[PDB]
Amino acid sequence: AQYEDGKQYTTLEKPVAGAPQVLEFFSFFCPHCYQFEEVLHISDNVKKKLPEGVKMTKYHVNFMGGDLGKDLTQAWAVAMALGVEDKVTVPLFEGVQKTQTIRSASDIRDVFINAGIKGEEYDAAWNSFVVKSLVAQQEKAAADVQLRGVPAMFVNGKYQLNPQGMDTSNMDVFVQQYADTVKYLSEK
Repeated sequence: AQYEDGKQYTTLEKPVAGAPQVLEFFSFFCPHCYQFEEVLHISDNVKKKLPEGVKMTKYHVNFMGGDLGKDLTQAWAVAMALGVEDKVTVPLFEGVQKTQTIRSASDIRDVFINAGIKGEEYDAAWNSFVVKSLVAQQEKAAADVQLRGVPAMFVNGKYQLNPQGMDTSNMDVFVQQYADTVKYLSEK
């Protein structure tokens, strides 16, 4: 065919019931994720081609960067709870991978303060039970698909994007191919 299992995507041996429609996993420690965010704007181009009435979900993962990786999953929970994903994503990526100025929970917090979230508001979120289960949700979704790698995208809890099987000579063509595959899978 044109789209083939094992080529632009793989199928889960054990599908996940009730999973979010488009589920993306990343780490601020993940080099391809940096690219996906900063250079390729993958999430955004997928969105642009998705049928509407479709929800997009993105979660952080623990298995990179040890202790700080976990801090980062909790901070992403804070970002989701406060609705400030779009203000912290770039400085978190660059603070971890570019300038390497994020070395502790306190430095992560600095990024939020500098993004304009108030200390009181961050620390209250950071410590809230609404942030605890949000962390729990992130871990559970990753657990459900036995996730050992990022970046990763899952469609309807059954299909997994396979970027290794797509053109990389041209970055724009890679993105469109990636986004069209998500759309195809979503209509499946």
